[PDB]
Parts: sequence; C-alpha cells; structure tokens
Amino acid sequence: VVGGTEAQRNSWPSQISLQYRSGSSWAHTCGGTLIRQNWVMTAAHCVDRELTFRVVVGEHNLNQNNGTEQYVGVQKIVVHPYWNTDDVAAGYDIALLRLAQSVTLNSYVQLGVLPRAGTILANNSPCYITGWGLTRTNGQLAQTLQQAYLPTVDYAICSSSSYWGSTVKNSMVCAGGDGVRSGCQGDSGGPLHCLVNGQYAVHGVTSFVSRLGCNVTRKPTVFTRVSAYISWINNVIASN
Amino acid sequence: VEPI
Ligand SMILES: [Ca+2]
Repeated sequence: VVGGTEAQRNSWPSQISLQYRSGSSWAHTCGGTLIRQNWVMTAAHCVDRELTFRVVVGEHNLNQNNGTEQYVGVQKIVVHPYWNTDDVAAGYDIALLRLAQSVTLNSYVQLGVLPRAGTILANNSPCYITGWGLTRTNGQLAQTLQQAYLPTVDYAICSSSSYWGSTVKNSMVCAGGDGVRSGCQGDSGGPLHCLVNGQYAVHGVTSFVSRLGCNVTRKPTVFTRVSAYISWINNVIASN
Repeated sequence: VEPI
C-alpha cells in the first residue's frame, strides 16, 4: 500500500496473508479475505504458480510474533474457469482456497461481509485498501498491515480515455488514482473494504495497477468486483 | 497492466 497508515490490529479481522514456501521459510506474496471458517477469497493470479501455499490469519506484523496468528495449509485451489493468465485485463481474477482446517474466530479473526449480487457503488464511495504490499513503487513490503483511504471511481469515468480506457471492464471496481495512494505489489488478492449502510463490506479483490508504477495520477488501482461473482462463489462453496 |  503506497501512502497508507498503519492499521489498528483489530480493525480488519478478515484480512489474511497468503504465503508460499521459499527454501526453509515462508514469504508473503498476496492478501486474501476469510469468507468462511475454511475458505479464503483471493486473486487467481496469486495462485498461478506451482508453489506450496499457506494462509495466516490474525496477522499484524509479518516479522514478529503478535500472539494472535493461526497458520493453516491450503487443501484445494479453485480458480475462476474463465481466468486466463496471459490476459489479466480480461477480468475473472478471483480464486477460492479451501483451507486444511477451519480457523477459530475471535477479535482478530472474523469473516468478511460480501455485498449482495450486482451491487454497484456510487462514484466516490468511501473505501479502504489494506495489505502488506510495497510501500513505494519498486520499494519493499511493509512489516505491519497498512491501510489507505481510496474512494471509488465509477465505471464511466474509469473507462474514459484519460483513465484506464478499454482496459477496465464492468466486472471491475476502480478506486484511488490521486497519485499518492494506491495498492502495490504484495497487496493483490486482498480486500477493498467499502462502507455501505453503516457496515464495511468487501467489494473488491485487488488485481492490478499501471505499468508506469503503483501510485499514478488517473490510474486508479483496479479490483475484481466481488458482487459480479456471488453466484459463482456460493456455487463453489456449496459443492466443495 | 501490472498484476500486484
Ligand atoms: Ca506476526
């Protein structure tokens, strides 16, 4: 997260760290949202590699014992059937991970609330991005969870030529684009939490940024729109 | 585009 502030440790309890085994240690690679006690929602591009993944819930500082973490293996990865690794701009950047054990819920570990199917937010809706991603373009990962305020940019504006043009589709949400705040590498897969009717719901799964850099004026961070996939997500969980 |  570029331009973020450190999040309080109990503010976004659905946030997960998705990590892969690297030699004798584990490295953070993407974020995710806990949506059932044994299911996590993340981006399909985060699980493309043939790597061993684990999920960390209740995490705050990646490099220190917080005393609240739970570590769980991934048993099954279900990527959207239309996802195509060579065309991220085509959309469908979403995946569901079935965990090996159910986690225990508490103040630091809660389920993320999903919007109703088809819901679109009005332009400039108040949302926050969270993650341990790079804090500057070509910089380093954050040790502690960061958050940044990133108001939505509706489809009509976001798909205009000075923004993202035809690269953005109606199955995506744009947020930010002020040149100061944005998601960056390592935030992918994580949530975009938006306030609707007094409750924070997860409307986006972080997907991509510009080739010019993370925080670029008029190139808002682009997320998969969760509300476009509610039928698919429910269909997966019900049969697995 | 850059996946992040
Ligand atoms: Ca920790």
